Amino acid sequence: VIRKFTKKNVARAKKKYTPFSKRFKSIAAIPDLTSLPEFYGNSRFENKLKTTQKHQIVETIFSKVKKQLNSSYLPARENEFASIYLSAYSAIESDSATTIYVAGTPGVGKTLTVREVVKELLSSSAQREIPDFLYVEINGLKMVKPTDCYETLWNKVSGERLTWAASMESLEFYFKRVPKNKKKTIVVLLDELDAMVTKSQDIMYNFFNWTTYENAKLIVIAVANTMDLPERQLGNKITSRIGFTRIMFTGYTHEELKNIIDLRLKGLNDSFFYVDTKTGNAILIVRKVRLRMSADAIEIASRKVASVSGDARRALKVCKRAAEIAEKHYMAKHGYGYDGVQTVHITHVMKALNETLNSHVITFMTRLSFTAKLFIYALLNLMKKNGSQEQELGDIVDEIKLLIEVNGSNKFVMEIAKTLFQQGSDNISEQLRIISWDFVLNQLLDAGILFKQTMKNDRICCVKLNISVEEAKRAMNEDETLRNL
Amino acid sequence: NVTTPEVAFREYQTNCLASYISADPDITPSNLILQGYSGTGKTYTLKKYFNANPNLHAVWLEPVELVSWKPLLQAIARTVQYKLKTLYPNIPTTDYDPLQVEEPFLLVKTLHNIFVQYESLQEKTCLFLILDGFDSLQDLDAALFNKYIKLNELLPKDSKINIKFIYTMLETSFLQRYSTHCIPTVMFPRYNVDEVSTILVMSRCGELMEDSCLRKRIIEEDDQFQNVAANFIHLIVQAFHSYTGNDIFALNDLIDFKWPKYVSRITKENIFEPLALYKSAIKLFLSTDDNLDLSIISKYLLIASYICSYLEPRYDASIFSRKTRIIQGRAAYGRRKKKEVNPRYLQPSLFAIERLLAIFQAIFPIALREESLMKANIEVFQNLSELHTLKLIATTMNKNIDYLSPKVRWKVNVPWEIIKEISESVHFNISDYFSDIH
Amino acid sequence: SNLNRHIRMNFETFRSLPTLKNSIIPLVATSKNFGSLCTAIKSCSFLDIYNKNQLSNNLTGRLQSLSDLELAILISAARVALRAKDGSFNFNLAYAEYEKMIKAIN
DNA sequence: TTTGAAAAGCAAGCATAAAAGATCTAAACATAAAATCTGTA
Ligand SMILES: Nc1ncnc2c1ncn2[C@@H]1O[C@H](COP(=O)(O)OP(=O)(O)OP(=O)(O)O)[C@@H](O)[C@H]1O
Ligand SMILES: Nc1ncnc2c1ncn2[C@@H]1O[C@H](COP(=O)(O)OP(=O)(O)OP(=O)(O)O)[C@@H](O)[C@H]1O
Ligand SMILES: [Mg+2]
Ligand SMILES: [Mg+2]
Repeated sequence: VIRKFTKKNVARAKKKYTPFSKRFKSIAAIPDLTSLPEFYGNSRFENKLKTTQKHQIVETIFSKVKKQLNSSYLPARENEFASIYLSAYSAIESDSATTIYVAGTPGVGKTLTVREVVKELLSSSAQREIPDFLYVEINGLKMVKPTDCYETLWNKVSGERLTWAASMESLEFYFKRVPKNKKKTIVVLLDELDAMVTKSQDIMYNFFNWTTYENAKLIVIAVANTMDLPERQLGNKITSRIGFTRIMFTGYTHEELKNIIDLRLKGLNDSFFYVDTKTGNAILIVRKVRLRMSADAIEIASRKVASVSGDARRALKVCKRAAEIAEKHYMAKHGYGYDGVQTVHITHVMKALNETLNSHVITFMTRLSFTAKLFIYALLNLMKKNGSQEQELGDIVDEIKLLIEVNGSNKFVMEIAKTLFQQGSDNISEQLRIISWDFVLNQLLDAGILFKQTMKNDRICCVKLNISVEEAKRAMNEDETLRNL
Repeated sequence: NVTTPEVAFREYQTNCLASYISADPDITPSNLILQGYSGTGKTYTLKKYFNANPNLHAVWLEPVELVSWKPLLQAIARTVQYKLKTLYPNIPTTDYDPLQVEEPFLLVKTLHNIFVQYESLQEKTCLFLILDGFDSLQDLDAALFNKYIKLNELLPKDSKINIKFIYTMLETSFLQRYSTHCIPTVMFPRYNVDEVSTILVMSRCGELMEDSCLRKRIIEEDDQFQNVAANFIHLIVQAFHSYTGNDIFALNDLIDFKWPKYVSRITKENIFEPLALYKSAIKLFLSTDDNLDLSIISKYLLIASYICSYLEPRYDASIFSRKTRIIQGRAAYGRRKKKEVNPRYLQPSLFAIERLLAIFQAIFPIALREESLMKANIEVFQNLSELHTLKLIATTMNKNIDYLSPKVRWKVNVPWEIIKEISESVHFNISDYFSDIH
Repeated sequence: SNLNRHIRMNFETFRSLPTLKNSIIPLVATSKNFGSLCTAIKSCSFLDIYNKNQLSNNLTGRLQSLSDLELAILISAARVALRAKDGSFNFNLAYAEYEKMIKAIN
């Protein structure tokens, strides 16, 4: 039979379709699910990235600082920790179902605090003072489909693999109908909650409505990026079910950021290493070299990061970048390779803070060819003349031609005009566009300096500056020929 | 080490093709563009180059036959696999299906799987994939050519099969969209009239001297026949170069249409005399000759539609009114001035149905119980419905049209040369209605 | 020298070494012997032919490929478009301008 | 036979209706692998 089209790359997973409501013939037929060999959590890829180390790498004096300042390795979050821990501990011990809403800006320790809470709760459950529970982590930005959370959570509960709809009625049956004595408490971290927001808002309603069921024993800890998300994007039902209590994670102050960086720099700052002068490898306790990172540098970086974001990721990255600048200068000075006091100074911290601030756009426009600068000058002249933010390309052509033909008496124009309109050549006729006109137009379009509308007539097509006008003016009058005229 | 063939007026292009296309993948660009307008000899020069170098492995694709991007990808996979099967028949291969390529990523995967099973070859080779007419794709966007530019970077570097792309383009502006990629481009400018005439003579005199009408004519009534065919081609060129431009195809069509009529006027006096033969058949050189029932109600409704579209409603009562007034009242005065611009040159205006029926009743050809004016019965509306179905008249909307809405307006959809011949078939004086307005 | 002139021209127009390489490659590849290569690299006469070919299909070269009737129709459409407010025209107005222009020539 | 004067005409101004189309979205039409059902052996 001849097909009208073919699907030759269909990949379908082995997911059954029958939900949990039809496993057993009755409510009384369900056993205690905590004793089943597949329920409640009862990797093979870690050896694939193993190789044979046949070299000896050199770890220098600043290597331990850069490795230790990473995000992989709880001082300033102790009230939020106490709130989340006490609510979750009361919900576990009473066999209740509870929503905990946590919101905040990036890098302020939300995921870290919730993970530390569930580690202390699992340790407390290991001492047999609260009942045992299953911890499920669902990240909305780590899902392909938003409904895959239905796939994930049920797979964490039962060990079955079903399609998302059947998983959704399975979770509904499990949370409402199964009694508490046959169940185990489940703590779910929903992280990046906004990523799980759809048009129907069914996932939001289901996940927060299961926390209103008497038999559920479900604790949902939802992490948001804003506090006004349930009012702005969600309905009144979901906003009512989330609750009035909402824990806000403020951005870190510079005392808190300094405490975080000093906590990572305990045992390394004001310490001595044994450093080989032949290769460069350094050992924590041949020369005895003292390593310092100054507290004034850390406080400058902490104050800047705390005013801009209050982000622990940025504070740690600025400190690591300063140490890498110092370590690059160190390897340049001593000639070390990749096989008495060394200090991360305040100047490295200022360089790390200024390298994301130095405005390469003006430098890029300064280092362009004469035709691109002439294009930008003509466009700026038209914006000065007729006062419009969008200029037609034919007007730019005509005003470039006027700029060449009026200030001819400039010696540079007498040098450049034959190049511009004939490419320095007899037997090439005079050209309506300049040489490399489309080249510099496409080059300024690639950089994001220009916006061009989508028209097929090249003369009436409009061009707008996407960058600010003042930086284009200062780049243009940096040029000695264009500022002369 | 490559052979440069002789093409009559494409010597620079053939030298550039010798510079860029070689069997060594190190000194060959990944992408090469041949840009020129239609009938500039891009395909001819590429065929003569690849025929004179038989050791070069070329695959030819016409994107015009593929129309969309997905059949282009599948055609690339199919044709590369078939050419590599034909080229090295003693290499065992898994036959990957072309129809499993639905993404450019899947083309990259399939080309990887095809090229990874030819590593037993001793030398690095080129495979020249020629997309003859890339911008002649019917569903083309601005983002498609970028994928083909960057395609070679996703294939392995140490492969024995290194695919090379040769592109043919027509329009300059499409090529100008990708100027910053710095792809090597050879341009084929349009010929002038002398090279067009030389190409036409050297490509068509052999076919003209052996055509059956001339062979029947010379027995009914080689070098001299070659001169006759060449003189005919030169006469066609000087008669119709202003009409055709420097188009080889249009002049070829004119030569085909006018050669047997030229042969039929050859006598024993005209054969050795070019001016006498030209005077016998001068009417073939004065006109290009490029060329190949409706109801009375529908004709008069078309005339009324044309009047409604190209005349203002305010001056209707000054033109069609003829009834004796029982009640006192002045009629329309008419227009004072004459228009500077002919309204028939511009777009037609939009009118209502009741105005069209009024003017149709005013212009339709003709006691106590007669009522000789024709009223709008079923047949008038039925002919109007056919008139819209044929789009001799049109509306503002064409899809899901509401015929009965008062907001829907109507316009005429025929030019003046059609409505003039229609009005000549019914002896209506339509030019009287436009002689005194502009 | 002619190389320094072409490099200066590239520096002032394209400022691109791939653009220069795309012209230098067929200068090297079209040489038959060493003396021809040295003459080519001194004169740089191939670079002018290359630059003429890279501009052969723009507006100027396409205008130079036009016939006399094609030029007449394009001129008539251009002056009708100049006299228009939005720059718009059609075939009818362009032909009217063409026939007035031919009658005023004849 | 004049007269003139209210009806008709023309152009500028400007608010607004509408044509064209850019962008999108639902609905019919279409295919397909895995699971589930089902009628016997
Ligand atoms: N109080 C803290 N003490 C120590 N390190 C911290 C602290 N807060 C944050 N960090 C560091 O910052 C990293 C990023 O923090 P975390 O992942 O908790 O951020 P987040 O607020 O969840 O951000 P996002 O919204 O981007 O997910 C942590 O992994 C850790 O390295
Ligand atoms: N230099 C030439 N010498 C001889 N014949 C030529 C030459 N150039 C073109 N022709 C003839 O004119 C025909 C049209 O040329 P060709 O098909 O190569 O044009 P093209 O530029 O590829 O066109 P298109 O873009 O329309 O496909 C050729 O098939 C050939 O018969
Ligand atoms: Mg987080
Ligand atoms: Mg062709």
